[PDB]
Amino acid sequence: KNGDIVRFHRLKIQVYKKETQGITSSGFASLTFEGTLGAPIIPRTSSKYFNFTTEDHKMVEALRVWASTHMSTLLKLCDVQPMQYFDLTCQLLGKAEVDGASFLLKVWDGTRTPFPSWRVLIQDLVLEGDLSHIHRLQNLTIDILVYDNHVHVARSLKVGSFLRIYSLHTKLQSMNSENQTMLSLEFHLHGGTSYGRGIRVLPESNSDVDQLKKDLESANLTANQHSDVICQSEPDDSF
Amino acid sequence: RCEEETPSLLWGLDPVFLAFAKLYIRDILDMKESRQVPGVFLYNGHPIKQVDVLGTVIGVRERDAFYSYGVDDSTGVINCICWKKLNTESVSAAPSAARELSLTSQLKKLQETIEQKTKIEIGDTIRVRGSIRTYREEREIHATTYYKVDDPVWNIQIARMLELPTIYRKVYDQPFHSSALEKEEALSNPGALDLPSLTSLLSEKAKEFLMENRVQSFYQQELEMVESLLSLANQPVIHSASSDQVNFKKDTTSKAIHSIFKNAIQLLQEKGLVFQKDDGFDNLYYVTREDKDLHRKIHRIIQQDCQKPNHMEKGCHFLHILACARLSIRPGLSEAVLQQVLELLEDQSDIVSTMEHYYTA
Amino acid sequence: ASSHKGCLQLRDQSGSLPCLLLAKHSQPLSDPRLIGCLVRAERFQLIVERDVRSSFPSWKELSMPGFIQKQQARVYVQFFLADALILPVPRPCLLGQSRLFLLCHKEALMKRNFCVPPGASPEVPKPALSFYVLGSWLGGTQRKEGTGWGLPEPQGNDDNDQKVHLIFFGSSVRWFEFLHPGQVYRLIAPGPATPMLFEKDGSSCISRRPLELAGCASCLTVQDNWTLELESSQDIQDVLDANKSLPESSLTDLLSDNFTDSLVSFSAEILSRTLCEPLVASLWMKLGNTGAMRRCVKLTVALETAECEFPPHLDVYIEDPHLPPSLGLLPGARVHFSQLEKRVSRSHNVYCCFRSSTYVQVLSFPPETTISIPLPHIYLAELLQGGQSPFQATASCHIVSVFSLQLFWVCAYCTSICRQGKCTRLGSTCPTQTAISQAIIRLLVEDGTAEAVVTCRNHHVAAALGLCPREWASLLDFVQVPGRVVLQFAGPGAQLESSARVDEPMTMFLWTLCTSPSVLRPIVLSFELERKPSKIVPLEPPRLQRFQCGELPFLTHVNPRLRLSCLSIRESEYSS
DNA sequence: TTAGGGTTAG
Ligand SMILES: [Zn+2]
Repeated sequence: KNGDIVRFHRLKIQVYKKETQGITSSGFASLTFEGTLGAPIIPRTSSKYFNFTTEDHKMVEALRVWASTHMSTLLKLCDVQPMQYFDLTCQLLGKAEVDGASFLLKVWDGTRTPFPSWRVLIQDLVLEGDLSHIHRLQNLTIDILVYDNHVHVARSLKVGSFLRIYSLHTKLQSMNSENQTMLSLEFHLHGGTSYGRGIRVLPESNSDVDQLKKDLESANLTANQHSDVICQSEPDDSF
Repeated sequence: RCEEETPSLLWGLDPVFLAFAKLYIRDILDMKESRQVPGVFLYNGHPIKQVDVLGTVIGVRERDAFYSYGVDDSTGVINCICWKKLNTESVSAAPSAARELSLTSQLKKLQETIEQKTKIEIGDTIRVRGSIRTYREEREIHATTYYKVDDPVWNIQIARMLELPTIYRKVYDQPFHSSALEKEEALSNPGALDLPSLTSLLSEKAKEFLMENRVQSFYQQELEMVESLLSLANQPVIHSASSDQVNFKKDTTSKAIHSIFKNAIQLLQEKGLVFQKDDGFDNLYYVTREDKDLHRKIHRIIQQDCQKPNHMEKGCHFLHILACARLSIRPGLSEAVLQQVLELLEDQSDIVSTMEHYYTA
Repeated sequence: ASSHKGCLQLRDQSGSLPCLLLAKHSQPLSDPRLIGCLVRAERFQLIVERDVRSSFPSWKELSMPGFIQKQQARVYVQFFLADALILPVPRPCLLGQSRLFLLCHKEALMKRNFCVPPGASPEVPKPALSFYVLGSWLGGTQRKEGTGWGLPEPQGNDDNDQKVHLIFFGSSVRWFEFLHPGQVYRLIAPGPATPMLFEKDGSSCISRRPLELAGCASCLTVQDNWTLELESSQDIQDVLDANKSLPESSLTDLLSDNFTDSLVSFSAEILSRTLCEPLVASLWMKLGNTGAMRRCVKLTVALETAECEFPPHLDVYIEDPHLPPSLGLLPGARVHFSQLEKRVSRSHNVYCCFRSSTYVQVLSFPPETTISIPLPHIYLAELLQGGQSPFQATASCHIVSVFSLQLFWVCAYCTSICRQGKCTRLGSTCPTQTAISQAIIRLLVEDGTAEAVVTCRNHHVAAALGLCPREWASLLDFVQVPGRVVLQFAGPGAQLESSARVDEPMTMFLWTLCTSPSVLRPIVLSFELERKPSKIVPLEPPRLQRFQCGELPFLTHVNPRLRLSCLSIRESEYSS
């Protein structure tokens, strides 16, 4: 996320038309940390083994303080606006495609979209996913369509993980397939990374994922939602 | 008596002002009528309007529109104006089918027994719900409802007799006023020194006055001619601000007054109190509070379960509410007026906030 | 003490029976010395817990058997140790060290998984039942003596030399249920008396610490040949002054929007249990990690505290990984939870949840016969007193007018309206064509000192309209024809408002009936304040109201009118 | 080498 704090060592600097820029050198090393004040400094790195120092962690804390009050967004699906963008974060319920410059991803947040989400005319056979955790809660699930470069990414994904869709497009819908009126919400991800359109798999150690888990704890126990699993002879608990 | 002289207009912070009180009949006369407004009376500070009293009737004067029943309860006596009611639109008695016959019959049972509760003779026990009125210098009760007390024995009278001192000591004897008294106290009252501040106070007084007069729509010039609103607006602040046109003090100041009136009504639009319908006029406004029409419409669109979805929706979402309203009526419906009406509805019990942003009716 | 589940079991020919001791009223059993013996009990209670899982369509079928799908039946006992007699089986017949410690608290028993033992055999552990405890030693280690244990070794100067985590898994789980916080226990270890036997475990020969306990340099995993003992000598009573001390909270720590009960705990007095159906209606099994659905459970503890004139009700939930509940959670029981997790819903209701941090304990079993305390009788104005005020009550008020009234015939399978079974969802979400009556009503009441609006649900309406049940059922038979009937009345004494239509003779009948004094009578109401006392609902300043009647319009400040939920309608002495 | 941050039109 923006606001993460990064440390790059043996970073080799390069130039392009006087525009200086760093590159992952031979012999390079790195660290990275969470941006929140009021929480620990937990390392996030892939380089060699390292030794942290009080000066190093105090650089992290100082950068936290700085970003927070010297330099100086969260959005549930149920709080969106008819046509805009956002860096949404969800879990992937399934993935599919119809032959073309696009690829489907189905996700959920546990909150009700103001209008019902757009629903695709998908070739259902292409969809990967489990119906158990979906059907009788489908009203809390949505669809997203990614394009071009994002196709090979989305295609390579696996269902069940957690994602953050940076600069997800929202767009208003108002019609059905037979052109009867119906207000609805669309979601898209345009090709190319300009402006920052993209996706990154989120680790299930991330505190954002803990927040999303925390949220669903209420969305199910204190759900206040009508009945489901009318086939009460089905569970048998640990059969 | 300051403590007795409770805040002006005797606000309903003290709950009793909205509910039928239970005082000794003898005390009903000892109370004052409020010198601030007629039709309201005072006891130990607490303001009273609706009164409850039960006793026995001792005299009658029968009139074409009302009866007048003298009533006693031990401590004292009074007379009570019991407005009558006719049976216009008479229900006939016919050999209707099973369901219709049963409906008519039960209705008749209810009606005849109501009559038996309504009709009355001297010496009987009588209950009356109503308010205090005075006429010919004499104080009386105009009853909202009255019915014969069907007790065969004095037990319930005994209960009331034992009770009244209890409720007195518990509730009515308590004079104190626990309000914080958060009064502005006339800071910059004769002059706001700030056209925006003057506009805010002007909007305050103007919405107050409009809600008082219950005016549903109005041309802005109609408001700009009000005496009190003018007086408030034409304080020396606006005269000094518009004084740059020294040669036209009158004209520039009157134009500034019209402009600040426009500004006040625009502030009301911003706060959703008033709005300009698609009337094609430039200074015509409709007040939301009186907009029973939009209240009815937006109540239709959910009171009858949301019509667009097939699924068994419990109500509708703020955004879809707004969108379906703009779809069925007009896109120009501002969110401010929508918020105002959504507030007023739940005030009226015409809508309920199961959560924020989703509502039912 | 059985190896698999810890639970103290009674075993004798033909089988076994679980049990639930208590040393004395409101104090737990506390010395391991008591395993093995014979206990003769004659003033005891035998429980059951029928876990039926039937599938009745309608109330009608309850008269028949042909719809139950499964059955089970917990069964166990419970008694004090002031009643039963302990007998020590005389030992059938024809070199160590020890240290004392006070214990701080207990993590709950769970099938955790574990780290690589610090600097030791890096084999990857699998899940296994385990728990650990936090405490602090008293005096140094002590040697084998025969008269108990020798003189303490020179007590350690640092806190690390005393503070200690105590880890348990494998057979030693058998020592679980004796452990209770604050006391001073004594551990014993046989074998060649030697230093280091207890003093460190930050990096060691072996100790599979759980993930949550990694990196702690004060750990200690006991050896099977060690075991614990309770300390009680008067020469140490001055340490045992923890007596009359419990992990408890201030109700403002509760009922407020911040931390998630890792901080706080509270005595309680349960009132019910049923299944958490809305979770199975949204089946997600800990985000898909638990597996199969061991359905989740809910309780309604009537919280207790000396701080407050009234107990705020405060649900508690139990989710799959902690099923089946502990023993002794039953209506009436007096229970003392510890370190729950607290979550406030977006819909704004405080609710508490189970996690490995939380462990039950029982303080008393139900009473023999259920008592009956009558709800207090009060005046509505007390709920506007400004201070704290009772939670639920009865009041001798008087109907003044009827606001709204709706009737519905609904399908018992799906949450929709249904005309006599011909369900809108019939064939789709709703298989069966069947319907039931449902009705809703809102009154306006006063009592001689305050206004209040009462919403009243289900059959109660028949008592709100004062109809005898038989005639009310007849009427409902009628309304069954339209299936849905809605009325809205512009106000007291006024005609049906715009939201309803007047043409039906039945409609006129109802309307009259809603305007007859025979309805507008006095009644004794008992009710529950519709919004519980807490911070969760913010306060607001007063609205401004402008009356219009009598002589002139009154403009005033007014608070928002009460809203109250119905519980009992009863006439008084037939007051007309 | 590439790219070397900034809205698609699906
Ligand atoms: Zn149905």
